[PDB]
Amino acid sequence: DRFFFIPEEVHILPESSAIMVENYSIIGVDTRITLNIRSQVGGLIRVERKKKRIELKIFSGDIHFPDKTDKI
Amino acid sequence: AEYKFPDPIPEFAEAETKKFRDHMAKKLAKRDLFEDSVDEIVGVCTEIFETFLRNEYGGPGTLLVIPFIDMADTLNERELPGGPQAARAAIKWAQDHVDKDWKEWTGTD
Repeated sequence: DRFFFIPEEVHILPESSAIMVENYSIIGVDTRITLNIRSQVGGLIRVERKKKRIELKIFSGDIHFPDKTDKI
Repeated sequence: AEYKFPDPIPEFAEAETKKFRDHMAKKLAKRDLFEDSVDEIVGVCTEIFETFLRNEYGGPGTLLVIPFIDMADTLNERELPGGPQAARAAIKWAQDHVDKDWKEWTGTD
């Protein structure tokens, strides 16, 4: 009686594409990803490159930092 | 070819830092977690934040999170309280004012 849905803008790109956004960087709304694709939602950027394809994922969330006494 | 971001603006770096300095100093004075360490924590963050603006920041897409981690680690190294808290505030204000002010200053959209 309960379901969940994380919003994650997942992009699949060829290895020959050009990436305008750096890894582990924060972007906003309507931030350009490639020359013909623009990000719908902003946030953290994580990119993983495979043998033949480049996988770019856009993560939207609140960034927090660890503390000395935090037990994460 | 590879993209070339616009060069940093020292005039905007001074203008943004002074507005940055005023906003956060009033903010952390309302929290008791800092007590009498208001000025020193303010002073530490001002120089580091200004350093990023003059050197590495060049507009949209350059809001690196690395400088925000620099204040968080440095304050705990200096034993100043609210290490994570001060960096949390600084990254929050930069996400509402720095992005908008650069476009207005440069005349770009």
